[PDB]
Order: sequence, then C-alpha cells, then structure tokens
Amino acid sequence: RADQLADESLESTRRMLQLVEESKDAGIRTLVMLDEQGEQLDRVEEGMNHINQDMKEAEKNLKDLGKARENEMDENLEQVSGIIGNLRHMALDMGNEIDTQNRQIDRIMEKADSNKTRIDEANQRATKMLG
Amino acid sequence: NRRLQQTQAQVDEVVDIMRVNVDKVLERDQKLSELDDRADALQAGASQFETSAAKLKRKYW
Amino acid sequence: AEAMALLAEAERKVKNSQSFFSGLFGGSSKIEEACEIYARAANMFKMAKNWSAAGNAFCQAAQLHLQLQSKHDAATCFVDAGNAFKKADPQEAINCLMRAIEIYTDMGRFTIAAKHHISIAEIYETELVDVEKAIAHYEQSADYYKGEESNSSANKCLLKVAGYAAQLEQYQKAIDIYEQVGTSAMDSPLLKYSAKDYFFKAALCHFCIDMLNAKLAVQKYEELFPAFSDSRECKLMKKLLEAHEEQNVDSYTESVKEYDSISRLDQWLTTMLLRIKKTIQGDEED
Amino acid sequence: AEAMALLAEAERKVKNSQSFFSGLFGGSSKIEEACEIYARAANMFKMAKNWSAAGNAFCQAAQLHLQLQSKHDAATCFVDAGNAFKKADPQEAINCLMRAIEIYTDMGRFTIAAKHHISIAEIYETELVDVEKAIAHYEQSADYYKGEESNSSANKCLLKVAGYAAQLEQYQKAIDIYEQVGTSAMDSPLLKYSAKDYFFKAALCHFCIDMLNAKLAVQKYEELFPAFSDSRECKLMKKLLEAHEEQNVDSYTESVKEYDSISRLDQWLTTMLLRIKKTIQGDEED
Amino acid sequence: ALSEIETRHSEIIKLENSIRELHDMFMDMAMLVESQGEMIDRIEYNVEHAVDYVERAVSDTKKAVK
Amino acid sequence: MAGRSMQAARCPTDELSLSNCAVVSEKDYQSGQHVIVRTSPNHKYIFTLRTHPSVVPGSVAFSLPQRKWAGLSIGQEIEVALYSFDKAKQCIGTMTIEIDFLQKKNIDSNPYDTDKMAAEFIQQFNNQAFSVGQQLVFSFNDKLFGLLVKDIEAMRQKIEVGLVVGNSQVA
Repeated sequence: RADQLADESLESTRRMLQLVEESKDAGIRTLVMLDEQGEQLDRVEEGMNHINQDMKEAEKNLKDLGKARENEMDENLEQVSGIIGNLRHMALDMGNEIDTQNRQIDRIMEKADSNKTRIDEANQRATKMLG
Repeated sequence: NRRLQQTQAQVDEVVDIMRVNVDKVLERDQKLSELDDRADALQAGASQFETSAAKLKRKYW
Repeated sequence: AEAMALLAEAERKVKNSQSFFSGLFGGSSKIEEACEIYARAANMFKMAKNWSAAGNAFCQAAQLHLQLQSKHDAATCFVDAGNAFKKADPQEAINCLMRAIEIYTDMGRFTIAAKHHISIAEIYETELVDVEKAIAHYEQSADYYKGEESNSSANKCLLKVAGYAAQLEQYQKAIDIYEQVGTSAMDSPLLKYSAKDYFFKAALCHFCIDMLNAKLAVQKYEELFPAFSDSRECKLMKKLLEAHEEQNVDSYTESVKEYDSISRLDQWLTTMLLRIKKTIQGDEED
Repeated sequence: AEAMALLAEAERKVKNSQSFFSGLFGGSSKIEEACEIYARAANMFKMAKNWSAAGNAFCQAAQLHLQLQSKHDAATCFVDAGNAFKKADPQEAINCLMRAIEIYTDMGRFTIAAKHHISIAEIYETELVDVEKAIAHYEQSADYYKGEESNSSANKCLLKVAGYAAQLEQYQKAIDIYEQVGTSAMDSPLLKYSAKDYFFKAALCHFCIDMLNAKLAVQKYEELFPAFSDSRECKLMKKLLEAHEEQNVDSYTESVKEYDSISRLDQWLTTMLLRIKKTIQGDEED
Repeated sequence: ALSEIETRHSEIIKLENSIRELHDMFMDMAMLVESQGEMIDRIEYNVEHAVDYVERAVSDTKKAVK
Repeated sequence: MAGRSMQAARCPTDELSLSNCAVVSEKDYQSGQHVIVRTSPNHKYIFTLRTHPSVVPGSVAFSLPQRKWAGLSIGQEIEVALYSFDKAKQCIGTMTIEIDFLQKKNIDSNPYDTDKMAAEFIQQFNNQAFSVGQQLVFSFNDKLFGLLVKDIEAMRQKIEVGLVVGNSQVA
C-alpha cells in the first residue's frame, strides 16, 4: 500500500498534467470562438445600429408620405504549477471577453428594442395605407 | 514532500477560478438566449415592415 | 390607469364595428388597440406581482392579436403569458406555451419552436411530472435542433430523452439513444471529450440481457490506459462487469464506493447502480 | 393546409404573365406569392419529416426567388434546402450549397460564404469521401477567413488542409502548411502552448527526404528542460529521428509505445508513425 | 520515517482528489460553450440579414416621396 | 386438494430456517402434511410444512437455502398441491448425505462425531421429505452445515424422494 500510493498518486501527478492540459484544449476552442464571435458581434452590433439609422429615415418617409521518486513527485507539481499559470491566462481572456461582450449584449438589446418600437408604430401606419 | 501538501491548494484555487468560469459563460447563455428571442423576433417585425414598405412603393412611387 | 378598467375598455373596442361606429372603414386596428390595452393591464398586474392576472391578461391581448392576423408578435405574447404563469403561482404555463409552439411551427420558425419546446418538456416533468409526454417533446425538439445544424442542442435534448428513458425501465432504448448521440459526437473531434460518459451510461443501462452487451460496449470503447478522461468511464465498468458476472454484491458495491471518490456519482448513476446491485442479489437468490 | 395543393397553386401563379393577365406591369409580386407558397409547403414537409420533399420545395421557392430579383433572401433559402437535404435521404445537399456560395460570393458576402464553404468541404469528406476536392475547398475558404482578420478560423481550416494532406500522400505540402500556420501563430501568445503539436506534425511528415529536414525542424523549435508542455512534442521527435537514422524499427516502435504513455496517441499519429515504421523496415531488408 | 511517509500519502490523495473534479468541469464546459456557439451562428445570420430587410424598406420609402 | 396458487415469502424466524420446512399459515394447511411446489412444467419439488402465526393466508415462506435449491424468488406465483407419500417404497432406511460447512466464514479442522450427528439428525428431521440433490442446513452444536442428499435407499431400491422415519439410518 505504501508504495502502491507513492507511485499510484505519482501516476496521478503525471495524469494531473493531461488533466490540466486537456483543459487548455477545451479552453482553446472556447477562446478561439469567444474571439471569433467577438468580431462577429461587432458586425452584428452594426446591424442594430444600421437599422437604428434607416428606421429613423424610414419613419420620416412614412411621415412625409402619410400627409528519486519524491524528487520527481515534486517536479510534477512544478509542472502542474506551470500549467496553473496557463489556466490563469485563459481565465483572463475568457473573463475579459465575457465582460466586454455582456455589456455589448446590453447595447444590442437596447437598440434592438428601440428599433422594434419604430417598426411596430410604422407597421401600424403602413398596413392601413396598404395596396 | 512539503510541495505535495502545498501544491494541493495551487489547484483548489483554480477549482474556484473555473467555478466562476463555468458560471460566467452560462450567464452569457441566458443573456444571449433572451436576446435570441427578442432579436430574431425583432427582424420578424421587420419582415412585416419590408412587406408594408414594399407595397407603399407599388402605389405612391 | 386602472387595470380592470383597461380590461373593460379593451372589451369595449374588441368587437366588429357596426351602425354609425363602423362608418366607412372597418376596425382591423380596434382589435390591435385592445391588444395594446390588455398589454397595458398585464403591465401593472406584473407590477404588483399579481402575475396570475398579468398572465390571464396577456392571454387576452394574445388571443385578440390572432383575431387581427399577426401570428408573429402574437405568439411572442403567448410567451410573455407563459413566463408570467410560470413564475406565477397558478398553472396555464403549459397551455400558453403549447399555443406558442403551434404558431412558431406553422409560421416557419422551428429554431424558436424548439427553444420553447425544451422549456415545455422541462416543465411537464419538473412540475406536472408527466414524463411520458416530456420525453416525446424532448425528442421532437432534439429533431428540430438536429435540423438547424444545431448539433449540440440536439444532443442536449437527446441526453434528456435517454436519461429519463432509463429511469422509466426503457433501458435498451436508452443505450440505443446513447449510441446515436455517441456516433454523432465523434464527427467532431471537439466532442471526443464527452463521448465517454455516453459509453458509461449505455454500458450501465441493462435491459436484463444474458449476454455481454456491456462487456461488448466497453470493448467497442477505444481507450488507452494512460488516458485520463477515459479512466472515468470504462475502467470502473469492467470491474462492475466482473462483479456482476460473478454474482458478488460486495465487489460491485465497494467498487462503486471507490469510484465515488475519483468521480462523484450523480443522482442518475446512483439510482441505476442500485438497480444493478439488486439484480446481483436477485440472481444469487433467483 | 395541404402541401400537395400549395405546390399546385404556386405553379399556377409562377409564370411570366401572358396575354391580358399580364397587361403592362409584370408579375414581380406573383413570383413572390409562389415563393411564399412553396415555403409554406417545405415547412409542413419538414414537420412531417418528409425532408426530401421539404428540400426540393425550398429549392423551388428559392429558384423562383431568383426569378424575382432578390439574390440575398434567395441564397438564404438555398441554405435552408441544404440543411434539409443533409439530414435527409436524397442528395442535392452539395448542389444547394454550391448554389448558395455562388450567391454569397458574387453578392459581397465572403464571411458567410466561407462559413458554408467549410461546411461543404466537410460534407464532401464525411459523405462523398472526396478528399482532393475537400482540401481545395478548405483552402480557398481559409483564404477568406484569413482575409476577414479571422486568423483563428483561417488556421482552423489550414489544419484541416494539411491534416488530410498528410493522409493522402502530400507529406511535404503538409509541413509547408504547418510552417505557415506555425509562423502566424506566435504573433498571438494565446497559441504558444498549442504551437508545439504543429512542429511535432511537421517533423513527423516526411516526403522521403534523405537530409535532416526533421532534425532541422526540431532544432528550429525552442525548448529547454524544466518545461512540461514541450515534453509532448520534440523530446520524442529526436528519439524518433535517431531511430530512423539507425534503421532500427524496434526502437522506433518501442519509443512510440512509451510515449503512448505520457501522451496518448490518436488515429492520425498512429497512421503516420506506422508509415515511418515501414520506411525503416524497407531500408533494413535492402 | 513512516509517519511522514503515511501523512504524505494522506495529503497527496486529498490533492489528487480535488484535481480530478476540476477536470470534470472543463468537460461539461466544452459541451456548454459549443452548445452556445451554435446559438450565435444563427444570430450573426439573422442580424446582418435583417440589415438587408430594413435597408430595402428604408430605400423603397425614400423613392416613394421624391 | 387439487392445487391452489400461493406467493413465496421469506422465512419467519431462524428457528424454522434450520428445520428445512416450508413455513405456512394455520388458515391453510396443517403441520404434518406434505406438498409439491410447482415452478414450471419441468421443475417439481417436495417439502414439509410447518405452520406459524406469522405466515399470511395464501403464501408459503421458504428459507435462503431452499430458495436457492428450488430456485424460488420472494414474491413469485407458485402452485402448491397436497402430496401423499407411499410408506411402501418411499420409506427411507439408508440415505447417504454430502455434508460440508454451509458458511465458509467459519471453517475449522476440529473433529465431529458422526454417531452424534445421525442421532440428532433423526431426532429433528423425522417424518419429513428429502429428495436426491436437495440442499439444506444442519444445526449441530450451534454449528451450521450444508447437507446434500446424494442417494436414498428404502427398506435395496434406490428412490428419488423418501420419508425419513424413526428407524432411519444416516451416513
């Protein structure tokens, strides 16, 4: 048991790597997207802004027209440590991407709604002058 | 030796980092989930405006 | 701006005009005016946290919107009604949502239809406790997701389907669902990661087979010992298969106690593991 | 509410009005009515799971939409049809997508064009099994991504290109891609750790060179000893470079067996490693 | 010294333990973020396209007054 | 007397668990009668009844060993019919038994006088039914064993099932 633990747990330290390494792989796909999506939402936000503009004009037109075993076991830890730093790297990129976009969602939701109203009002004045 | 009894918290601390990382992302899911029902539903009304604006074109233009 | 007053005037205008009122033109807008009224009512109803009334109010503005020809913004109202009743104290949360999907479906909006479809199957289970219909919805919903290229979500629902299917005796149908969701997961080497647990669940689900359906399912599983994710799936399974094939309700009951260390056993696993723990003793005493 | 009926009415209205029925103003509105008809049909064909019919229906509404002068919302239909045919039983899946890209591409929409371009190269591989055509698409698509300063997606495609390029035979053409995707990866400290595997792949790929292209590619790599990420990259490579430069196919196959412990190997690696195993055996008995 | 060798193991496992679970989170993570990634691919679609529907409307309205 | 449906149950107390007798209710059968349990068209077994104020009317309780031998389950449907032995051919006179420690939990190498066993064996299992290949438990000096009938001889014709009496020898 004594050795079945100083080695088995040692295998866990070795595994402790792929465990925190597979996490990076899982983090990459996330970050890679969070970044890709970040730029996407930029062109997406343009939509809420593009519509925000046109609607103003559209409304006006509708208004104008409407009217050594332990030595290694100690090293593996250092390995985990070096990787722990990485976990911080992603934790920040993921964090700064989350907070920057959440607030972006706010602006999107705002303008999107603001324009929704203009569409409804215009749709109630246009539907009548149909055909 | 001591590194073992020590490094133990070097991860228990990260276990907390992800605990928030898993939550942060999930919080965005709901923010984007609702935005998915108000943004898509938004253009839905725009479709009504596209049809209305198209007809006002075949009568006054 | 009295609530019940708005509810009254809204009724005063929600009706085909006639006499001098009808005048020259009809009133396709009257009905819309009424919708806006009831909405204004449900607003203050949601204010005083009287939700119930708010929901019943939205049901009115929504039903009226249909009598105007505007399925879109109408269905959205049915959603508002559902959210109200849901968070509210009465029921109706099920009716509004059904009346919402029929619209998102007929119109041509399956993305959102499935979005509310999962909410539905989720309520019909955690509330009404009607799994026989919940599964039906979880499934049809996953089908819609699987047609929107939306793979993940589709699987999200499938997991629910099989998950609650095995908790209803449908053990075999469950392993089959796990096989499908397992095959439609390898195509994405970005899912390789979760495709394990599926094999674990599927190997655990037993329709009382006398062959080695599990010893075979664990074999089909490509695993390498040095692997880590994998050690959290088949490794345990093998030991459980041996403890079953040897009618030993001790090695199994102790292996499930050990694995519970390296990997915490959720509710599901627990319930099923106990079902197998009884199949062993039952086979000992058969 | 019958699809078969709608498909008929649509036809009756989709046709450049003739005689008195035409007059002066064309049928720019009629063609649109037909599009709406077929759309409604494709819709109920999708709830019925008749997919085939759904897809062909969308194809109709789409083609007609083109006959209306609205490439945008048309192409959109082409995509819907593609999503139908894909999760269906007939073909057309490849045709609809090409018909969609020709539009997003000539309309000024490369972002989405590449989005479907990769989908295409993905289907032409996971279905048609046409690697050479798929590579061509993964490549031309990565050019667009890299143009939309989406380096990230660009590389996502390049990895595909090189990856399957080494499987076909193009070992050299593979390393070149790994070199490019490797130089354009260091400019982003968010890919440093991943930049290893690239050098591992590029060093593994051999176009039957006699020099030390690999012994040089491994040297170009910057590694030390107290690094653990790098441990899963070149450290092994050198051992393999020595097992190749000494025609010892048991030390190569023994080291692959050891490395398969600290970092479990995948299908790709396996296939290539065996290829290198055979080059060694073939140099021994010669 | 045994005592230290046994106490060592005790702390090592308690460490090994906390580790395995943290790994469990990423697994579920990659399954969540991806399930959300597809929920955005349609957004970008419905957005830049809605810009076309609105653009076509605002244009027709202008040429309906001049 | 033609046969009736019953429901298998668990043995009331341990005392009746060492008698190797099917415990029944006093509202159905009576102590001293014999029955033939039927689990399937090709599985017939014979036991001895022993009433008890705990058994519920319309059900027969069996011990752990019996359930393993007859392959019975707790809560299954079985048909029980009164069986009448023939004291002209089923009278046991020489029955060989295969004894061995029931529970491998307490296995010793101490000596056990057989003469004393055969004496207490008939003094407890008299006027009962025993079949070839049957499995039961023997309480000898607070020690539990696992008997296994190998051969039965009447008073020499080898029979399948017999009835142990007072003048019955055991090996």
